[PDB]
Amino acid sequence: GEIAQALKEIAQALKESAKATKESAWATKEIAQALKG
Amino acid sequence: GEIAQALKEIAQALKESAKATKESAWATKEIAQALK
Amino acid sequence: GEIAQALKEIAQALKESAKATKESAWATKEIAQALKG
Amino acid sequence: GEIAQALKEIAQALKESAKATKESAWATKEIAQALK
Amino acid sequence: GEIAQALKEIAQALKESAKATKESAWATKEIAQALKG
Amino acid sequence: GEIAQALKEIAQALKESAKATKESAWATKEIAQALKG
Repeated sequence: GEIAQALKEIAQALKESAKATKESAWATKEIAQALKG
Repeated sequence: GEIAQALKEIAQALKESAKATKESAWATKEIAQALK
Repeated sequence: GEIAQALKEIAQALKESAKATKESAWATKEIAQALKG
Repeated sequence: GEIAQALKEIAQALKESAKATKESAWATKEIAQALK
Repeated sequence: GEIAQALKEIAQALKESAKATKESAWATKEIAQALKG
Repeated sequence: GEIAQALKEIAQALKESAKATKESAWATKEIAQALKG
């Protein structure tokens, strides 16, 4: 109940964080490419 | 209980971290766009 | 217990990480603003 | 169970995040190298 | 035992990650300061 | 078994993430140093 619910909230937050980390990684690659020329 | 309470604190910290990671990603996209 | 104690340490590390991620996000926004002009 | 299932989802999200963090680290190293 | 042990390893990895995130945040602030000036 | 196994996978992913975060922090420090002069 309480434990399962907290774990579901943790899972959801980590999914959102993973998506944002992916988007950030792509942008960082674009920065590297722009600075290389 | 003690386990449930710790897990709620973990959930809250991860929610805050997810929000900050999103804001960082948006700003990094803006940097990429400015440099392109 | 041992499980509760480990979870408290996890909570504390995640709180510290969240604070640092927020500070980093703010600085990244400032970089974006400086590069936009 | 419900607990096991949530933990499997947590594991999967963290695997994806670890991969992205690695890719980001490599790109950040390339930025450092470009700037000198 | 197995659960407690895994949780201790998780705690340790998160402590290391938090320290590195803090150091990164400081460096990002320095980047922002350099680009503002 | 299932809970312990998921926790071991979580531990392993977090170890990998910590290593990458450390490498990223070092590179960010190098960027700060390059931009400072």
